[PDB]
Amino acid sequence: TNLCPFGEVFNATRFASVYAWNRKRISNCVADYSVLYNSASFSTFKCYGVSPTKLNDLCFTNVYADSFVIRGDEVRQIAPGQTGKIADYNYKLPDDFTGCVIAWNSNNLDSKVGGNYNYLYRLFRKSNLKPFERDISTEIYQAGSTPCNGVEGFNCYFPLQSYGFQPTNGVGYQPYRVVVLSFELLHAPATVCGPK
Amino acid sequence: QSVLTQPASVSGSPGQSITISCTGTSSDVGGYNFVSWYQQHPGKAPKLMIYEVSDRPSGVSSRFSGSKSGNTASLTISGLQAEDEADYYCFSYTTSTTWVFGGGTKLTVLGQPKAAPSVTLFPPSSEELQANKATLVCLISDFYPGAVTVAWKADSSPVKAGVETTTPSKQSNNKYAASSYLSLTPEQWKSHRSYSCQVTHEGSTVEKTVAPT
Amino acid sequence: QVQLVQSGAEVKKPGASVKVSCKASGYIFTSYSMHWVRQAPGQGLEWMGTIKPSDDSTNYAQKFQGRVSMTRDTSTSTVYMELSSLRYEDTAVYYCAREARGYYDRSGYYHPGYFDYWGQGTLVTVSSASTKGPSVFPLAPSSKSTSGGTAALGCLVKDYFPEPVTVSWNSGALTSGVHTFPAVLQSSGLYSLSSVVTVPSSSLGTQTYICNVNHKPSNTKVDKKVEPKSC
Repeated sequence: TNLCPFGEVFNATRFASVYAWNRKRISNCVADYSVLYNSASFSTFKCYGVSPTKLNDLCFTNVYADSFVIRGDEVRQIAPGQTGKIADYNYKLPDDFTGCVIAWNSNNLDSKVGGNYNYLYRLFRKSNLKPFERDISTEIYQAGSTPCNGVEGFNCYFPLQSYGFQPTNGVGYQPYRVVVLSFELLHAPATVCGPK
Repeated sequence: QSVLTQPASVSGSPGQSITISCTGTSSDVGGYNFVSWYQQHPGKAPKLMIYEVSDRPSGVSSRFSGSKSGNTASLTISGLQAEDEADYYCFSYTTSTTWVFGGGTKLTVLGQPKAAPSVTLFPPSSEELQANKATLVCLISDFYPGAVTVAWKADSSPVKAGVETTTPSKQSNNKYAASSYLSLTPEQWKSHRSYSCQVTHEGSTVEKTVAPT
Repeated sequence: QVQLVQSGAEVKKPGASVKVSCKASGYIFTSYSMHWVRQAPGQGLEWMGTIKPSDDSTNYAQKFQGRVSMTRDTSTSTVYMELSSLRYEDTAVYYCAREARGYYDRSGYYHPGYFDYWGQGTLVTVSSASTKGPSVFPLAPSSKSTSGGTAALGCLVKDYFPEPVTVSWNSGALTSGVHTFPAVLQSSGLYSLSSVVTVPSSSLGTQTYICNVNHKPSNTKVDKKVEPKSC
């Protein structure tokens, strides 16, 4: 039994853009979730529908780890029942979410002195995402009555915006890395267990 | 589990910082970190400003902060603005497993600009007169501060009888509204040259007049 | 979007009961606890209790124990608050509020949520006095109600009891320039209010203006057409 590759998710060199959030399937391993919940370096650690101190007792078919970067002020949107540009247009948790939301300030990794333009989020969308939906499209968004038909213009917008993270930003405008753990139980051998 | 104690009122000037206290007991505010603060504007449902002592929900400005020491929680509003004028309520979990609100605090933002009332006067409708009644309706809005005197006249003489006037009520833009109604018989209405609603606000007066047709 | 839509204002005699509904939409109803908070006119907020729709568990303030019943109908995503043996001191706006989901922290301790969405409120008035539906009269536009490009017209909502009365214009199509004034309480014990709307003066010949008066305590609605006078 390998120990689960949590370092792979949490210590990855670069994170996904929130609009193109990464998902990793975890399987066939032992998870000491204590490595996460006993860490003092996470600024957000919130579990819905389950206590993280009970996870070491349990077995799952698979564990999913979604990861991305957003700004500090937006971490609040990564929870059931939220609204705003992130929850509505980028990463949506369902109302009946069971899992953990873990975040930490990543200014030292992700901000860059001239601005990191490489982290993006969707600013405009026709409708809200469904829970766990991912939209990587890049069609021009019609904000007014006249159609754009593929052409950028006034009230005809490119749908994404760049964060521009700089180390001198206020903390709410600094980058945070986020991992969301969800749990899948199926009719199969449980491939992910704690020490039980 | 008894209403938490808050000052009845606080006032500050724009740009200033103010603090609203909320004093409970070891069974509630002092017993848990589950203190919230809600803002309530006139005629509106309350709105969450602060939860868990110091966290803000998305959309609430960082001008709002919270803290707690012993049995007393504190809401602080920095960079005070006109739009912060509202009632504020603290809210806490209790050892009974129930939740309890504080008594509330009315926040006044001082130094707001004097604003003169707009006055509209309507005479009795044909329909009402045909029903053998008559009501003059004097509608008074957008004044600041919230104190007016309303006088009625029949021709040039004061009328006291049949007058009903509201207390001023706070509008959403922080200004005030009020109305005054004069009840007459159709005979009275028809037997004078005119009636007037005269509104005095900060020593200046706006008077509207209507006459029978 | 999350919506909580409550039942209309009610009037009740002392000793009667009232059942207020709160109809949820725009989210998974069973995932969030609902609370009832009330507020007597001009007074503070008061927490009454909560229901968890997923397990049908309830918890009430000691003050209401034995007299409040909170229920839920998952087939219509509706929460109900039934308050029995009413007295004058139960006169209040009753709100339903959704509690955002709570969570477990790192150490395994539970943290409750907070109120993230609210119903519009339901005024329940408890009185021995008789209910009275309003008489509605038009407040026609005229030269002493014009401010040039715009003119003022309205409806007088006379002699009703109890509160409240709501007024819309053109079935909610007309919202700009609408000011509904708080009511006066007359020495008769009956209320009157007025609603006025400011509109383009050139529209007066051509656009129809109807005020939609709603007095739910008497189950009365009046739609009154307001026209320029003849003279």
